[PDB]
Amino acid sequence: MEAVPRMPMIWLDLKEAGDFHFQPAVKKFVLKNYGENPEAYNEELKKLELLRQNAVRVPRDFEGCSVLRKYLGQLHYLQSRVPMGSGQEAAVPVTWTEIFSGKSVAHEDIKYEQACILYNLGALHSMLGAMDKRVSEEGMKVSCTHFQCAAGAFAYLREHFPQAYSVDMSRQILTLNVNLMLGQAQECLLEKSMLDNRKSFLVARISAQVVDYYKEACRALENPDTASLLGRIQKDWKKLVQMKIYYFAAVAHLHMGKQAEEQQKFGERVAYFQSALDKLNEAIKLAKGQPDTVQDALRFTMDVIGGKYNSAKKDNDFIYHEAVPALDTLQPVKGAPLVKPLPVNPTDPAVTGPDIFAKLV
Amino acid sequence: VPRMPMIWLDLKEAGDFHFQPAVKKFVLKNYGENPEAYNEELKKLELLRQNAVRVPRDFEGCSVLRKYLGQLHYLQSRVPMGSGQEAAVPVTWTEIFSGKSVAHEDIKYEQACILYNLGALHSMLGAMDKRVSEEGMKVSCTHFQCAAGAFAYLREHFPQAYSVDMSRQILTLNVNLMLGQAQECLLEKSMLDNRKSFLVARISAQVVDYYKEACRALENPDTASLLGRIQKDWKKLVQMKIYYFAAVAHLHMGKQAEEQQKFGERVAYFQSALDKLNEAIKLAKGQPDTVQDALRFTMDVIGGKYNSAKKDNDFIYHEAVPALDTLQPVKGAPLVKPLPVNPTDPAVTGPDIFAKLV
Amino acid sequence: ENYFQAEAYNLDKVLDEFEQ
Repeated sequence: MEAVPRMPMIWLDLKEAGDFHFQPAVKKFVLKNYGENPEAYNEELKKLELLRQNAVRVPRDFEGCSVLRKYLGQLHYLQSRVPMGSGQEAAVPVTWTEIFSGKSVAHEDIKYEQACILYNLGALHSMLGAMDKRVSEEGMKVSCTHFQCAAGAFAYLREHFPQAYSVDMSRQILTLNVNLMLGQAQECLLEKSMLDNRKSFLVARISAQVVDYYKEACRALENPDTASLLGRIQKDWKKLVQMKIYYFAAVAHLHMGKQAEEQQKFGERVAYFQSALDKLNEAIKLAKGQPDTVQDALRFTMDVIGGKYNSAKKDNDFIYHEAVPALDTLQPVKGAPLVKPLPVNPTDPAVTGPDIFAKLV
Repeated sequence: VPRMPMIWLDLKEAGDFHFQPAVKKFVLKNYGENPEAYNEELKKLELLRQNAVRVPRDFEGCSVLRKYLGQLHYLQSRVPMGSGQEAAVPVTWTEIFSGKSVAHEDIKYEQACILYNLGALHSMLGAMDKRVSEEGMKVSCTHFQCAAGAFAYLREHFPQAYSVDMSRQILTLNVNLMLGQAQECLLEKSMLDNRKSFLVARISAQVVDYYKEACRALENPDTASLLGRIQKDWKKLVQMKIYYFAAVAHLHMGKQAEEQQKFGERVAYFQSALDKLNEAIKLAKGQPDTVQDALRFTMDVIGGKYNSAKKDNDFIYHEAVPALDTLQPVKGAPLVKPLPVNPTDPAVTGPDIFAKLV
Repeated sequence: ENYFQAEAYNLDKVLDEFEQ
């Protein structure tokens, strides 16, 4: 399974920004509250303006993630000194396009700007994770980290912005994104554990956790409220995720059979390979109409499993003569979560750089 | 610029938290045989706790508590050690005001007390600096905001008071007290930065607002009986600061009037400032000379400015001295907030200890 | 800072811990 073709990965689109005309409000605030000349802070106002321009049309590359983090941090610094939140003195309209309906959604709340930047940070990470071919050890670790970062941005959004500014950032939808990104992160790590030929029981647990994440993501995709919101996107994701559920369940039992082989449980060995083959055949059924990237991985795995089943059944029938136990007689494989949503500290000075607005207050 | 003394909170004393037996029991049934693989992940947390519960009272002391607080979150994510859960063990800490030992079989009790001590340590580091230089005022201000943030997080995420020192009313007292002192540090900075007199007046008025909030809690009978002597010493300093910074506020309102050539209004504000200061001196009885020296010098400033203002008005300007209700009160300008704690920040927690406890 | 690169590099350590 070292050379198994890599499955395609899902990525989210970035939200697109409207207007955020903070400049008049900051100068209104400094004039009225500080009794100072607002033009003394024009330079701090250029930096944030230039920083926003870069962030709202961020380039889709690794460096773009730092641009979004730095702008996210500077928004926190600005909010600490100028009250631009909901119902506050210096608040101005913040407009962003809700990604699923295309509606313009406006809030006089700087936290709305923060939320959408954080959403795009998670989206951008998902893109960078999905772009890599994951041929080399480096690509698998970089993609895995990208997906954990994407899960971390969506998780932070879910926890610290509980009031959903738009339906694309509701708790249910962000939970879908997190579970999907963790499933894809765990998947990359599974590919790593195989290329390193880790202990077979280890791979089986890692693969079983891939199933668990995708099952939770699939439960949200089957929720009618999510289906009507995502529309055709829900159909595209569900097809791939449901197929992956059975594919990686087959991979798990494939390696459970490898473990049985190592412990000389030769009857148990054929049972797991038989189960792995049945689960894969269901994945193949669910994969009909999907691109060749998917088919090549399934075909490749069918050769592996099919060959191992014939070997195990021939060994048991002519040498070991051990009873083939039913599946329920065997303790199930418990998934091992080795990935997590990586926490975000928006005001970490090491990522935000100097506070643009240190001269205020 | 006068520099008043600052209040700080003592750290809670930790008792026993014998998590090793429960973890080993949990991993044996749920993950099978070998306990030996997990003993070092348990010994690393144990040493982390020993450092945290004997944290040195310095800046990195905060990182030690932060690091341990984060690893506790990682442990709770893998081993169910909350109240009513499989692997819960007794957690014992000393309630700081009564000295009584309080035990809960809940890992969130350990987290709460570590978080409390993080806020207490910040208050100490903020109150230790003499605030002579711009960096000292801002550093202390950050510490007091971090202390407010720790007590606020405790108030929001642990609503069920594990002990009376962490009840909603007492944490609210701590937050307002810490924000008042943070605001006070920025007031001092705004004075040495020569900010506009109207802004200094608003900043000082907000100091009064925070301390009034703290003072109403200190006057609550149930808090007085719980805090004991501490309520006396806090209230004595807070009540004095209420009138002192109300005088500082009206001092600078009178200086704004001077800038706008409302020389009658100028007398009214200086007269009001002097009266408020005299009450602060009434309330400052028995307080250390740091307090007395600050008040004595402020009396020189306000007392002289009142005499000059009244002489000028009586012989030159002859403008009507308005009472006091005719002038819109000063609106406070909050410049400080409880800073987020970020308990699971990888930059401070380091790698997750229990990567084997999956 | 190198948080992203540090996390990606640590994945080897993660699997190593989980293997022992």
